[PDB]
Amino acid sequence: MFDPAEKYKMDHRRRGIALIFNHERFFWHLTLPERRGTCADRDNLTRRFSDLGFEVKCFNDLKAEELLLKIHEVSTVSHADADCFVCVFLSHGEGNHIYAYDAKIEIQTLTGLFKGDKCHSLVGKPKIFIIQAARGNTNITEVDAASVYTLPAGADFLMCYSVAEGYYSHRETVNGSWYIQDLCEMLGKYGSSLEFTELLTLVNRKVSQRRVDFCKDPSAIGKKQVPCFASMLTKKLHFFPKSN
Amino acid sequence: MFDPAEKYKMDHRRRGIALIFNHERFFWHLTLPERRGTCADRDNLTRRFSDLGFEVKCFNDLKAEELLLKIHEVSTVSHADADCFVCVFLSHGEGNHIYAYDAKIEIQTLTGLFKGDKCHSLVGKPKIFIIQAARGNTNITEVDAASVYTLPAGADFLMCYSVAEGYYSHRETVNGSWYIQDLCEMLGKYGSSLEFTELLTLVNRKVSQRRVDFCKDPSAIGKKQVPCFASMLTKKLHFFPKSN
Ligand SMILES: Oc1cc(F)ccc1CNc1ncccc1-c1ccncn1
Repeated sequence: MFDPAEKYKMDHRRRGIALIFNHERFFWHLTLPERRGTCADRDNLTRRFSDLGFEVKCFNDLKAEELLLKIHEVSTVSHADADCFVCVFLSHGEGNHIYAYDAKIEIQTLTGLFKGDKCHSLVGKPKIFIIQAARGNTNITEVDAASVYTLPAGADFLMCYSVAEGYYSHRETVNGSWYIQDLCEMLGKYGSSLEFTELLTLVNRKVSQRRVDFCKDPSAIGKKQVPCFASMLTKKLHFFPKSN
Repeated sequence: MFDPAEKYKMDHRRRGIALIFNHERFFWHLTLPERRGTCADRDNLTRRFSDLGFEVKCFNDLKAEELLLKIHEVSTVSHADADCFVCVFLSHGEGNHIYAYDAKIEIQTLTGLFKGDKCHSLVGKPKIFIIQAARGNTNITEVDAASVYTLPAGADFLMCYSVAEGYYSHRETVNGSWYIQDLCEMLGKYGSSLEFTELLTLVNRKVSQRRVDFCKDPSAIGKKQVPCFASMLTKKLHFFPKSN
């Protein structure tokens, strides 16, 4: 009965929710820099995910408690009538942690709320996390060292990462993160036609190909960016237009 | 002219080398169990990779020095005339380490030898690592806890993992590892037709779907296996049959 071309069923009434936690500033006593440009990331993502049928819900500079409450809320609501779930972190991170405004949170505990154990309505449905996080140091290009582990999650999770270990994350202070720029461009051109990992692969090409030989800053030279993704998907994932 | 359907060029004279480091026993003073069944993994892989045009080269129970010498050898030979490179570890691991016979080796240092910097002949060519490693506990099913970090590598690397964090790796003592059985079956049916990550996705479905409710051992119940992969590929990867 088994089928090599099998797709996730993307014919539910609604596409689903895209959460976007967007962190620009941080509590003084953490000594983390402003992520100038993250608002371009937030806006570009919000548009592209809207266009694919997502109920996008942004949240600027939440503290740990607020963030946990919001994501727990979304986990316990029924996704019975939904194709999939997307969650995006634009912040600083270290190891297995993302930074809220006031403290770091274990990525494991955020992804764990959708494990299908904990959230029955999303069993057998794609759960995509996109993470644009790294180490805190007119349109300048600021450069952070990779810091967030390229963790997997569980069955039917796709974890997507701005940068792999050893490489470097770039953010233009007006245009935003290189990862998110190229992601959003490819979503723009291909989101509705291409399989999502085929697209994520295009993003890897586009970001790896960005030249870093002749740079305005002398010490940003030879700092290449290579993003990855960790698939535990079990079927092809397409965001074909849902019919009106 | 940027192209969403673009493929790695797989028209070089030879397909390339598949290394297989296969560890069954270990130095007494490490206190690691025999991996009974790993020979089925080694043989099944050897066949399937042969059939796709690979010069397969197996190495049973090498010590650290021997293993490093062998893999460094293969890194410094010219791959100019080759499509790609495959390297497979069947052993125990912990964190960012694989076990040789006598001691553990940093996966980073093994994958590092093929980073475009260090190995010019493989720049722009797929470098696939397949890792069937976990924590040391007629045809019995032995069950190990996930232990090896699902690390990325660099540009044009595909890292493939038996099991993700939190889940469990299964090995039948005659048929071999669940990961490798389902990988080899899918290679058998689809290797030559399907795109390789499409296939790795089928392997994720097949392994996640293995029932663990009614088990011979009482304490092996509810121990699910979900394998992942970390793509930093930049093009589609096909193993179409080569002529002559
Ligand atoms: O993925 C697994 C699998 C396990 F069995 C156990 C733990 C992890 C955590 N993942 C990581 N993934 C990718 C890069 C690094 C880590 C990392 C690195 C340093 N410390 C902790 N983690």
